[PDB]
Amino acid sequence: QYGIAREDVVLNRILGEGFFGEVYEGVYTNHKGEKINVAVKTCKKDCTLDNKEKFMSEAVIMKNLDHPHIVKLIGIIEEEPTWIIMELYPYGELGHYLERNKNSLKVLTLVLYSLQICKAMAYLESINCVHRDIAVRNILVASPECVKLGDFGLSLPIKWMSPESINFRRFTTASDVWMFAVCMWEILSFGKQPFFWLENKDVIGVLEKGDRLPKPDLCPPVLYTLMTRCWDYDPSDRPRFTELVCSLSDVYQMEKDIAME
Ligand SMILES: CN(c1ncccc1CNc1nc(Nc2ccc3c(c2)CC(=O)N3)ncc1C(F)(F)F)S(C)(=O)=O
Repeated sequence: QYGIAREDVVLNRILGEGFFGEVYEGVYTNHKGEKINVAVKTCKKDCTLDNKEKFMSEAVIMKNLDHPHIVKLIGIIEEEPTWIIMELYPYGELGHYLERNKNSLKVLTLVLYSLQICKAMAYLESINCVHRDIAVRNILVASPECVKLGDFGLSLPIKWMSPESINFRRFTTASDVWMFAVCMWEILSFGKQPFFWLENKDVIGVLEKGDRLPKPDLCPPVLYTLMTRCWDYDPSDRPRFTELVCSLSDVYQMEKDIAME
């Protein structure tokens, strides 16, 4: 019996408020009778037609992605109220996780998380899917060994955005590359906010001068250089995610070798 019956899903606490509506914690009983902990995304009753269409449109994309480092959609109940049943990652947001665990985390782990997210982005890049919300608030911790890229950006996060996105509202895989490097900066900074010392209006001017985020204290120089390549003003000069996977794999190996693991 393929698909998901509503009776197979029991809701518990509210987890929070997403763009379309409330997200609940719950339990899904699958076809083997196993109890699976789930995050259940809902759409507000009083929302516009275009918002409902978009809720379902994004869900169908997520249903077709099956990547170890992208949040997993388990199923969709289309009949109103429409529920999108996701896998629950109870550790929650990576930014908060990093803050909490900063005194036990090794640099090799921070590079691992970067690499994992990079792998997900390399897959999206292969189908010219532009994500727009690659940031530690939108990465989920499945386990200490595994992070997952969250839902696509509602697209204002000026301090994460490429120059062309700020200047022209242009979003491409290369602007995702820019944002991914900002995410890496956040990770290596244990979840500090990029340009916390500036206001939004000031950013593009600084970026136009060639000024960039400074190297985080624990960031290996080799990795900082890679970040600065991602922040090339010209989108065409930025590495592609497929290139970054190879580069980050090498950085990861080096950090593991230095840590003797
Ligand atoms: C809480 N919300 C979220 N905030 C940030 C990212 C993701 C979500 C919701 N989505 C998910 N959330 C989780 N887990 C999760 C999250 C946030 C916390 C916790 C768990 C415990 C906690 O304290 N905060 N696991 C899987 C998913 C999913 F669907 F993407 F697969 S919200 C504002 O209601 O949208």
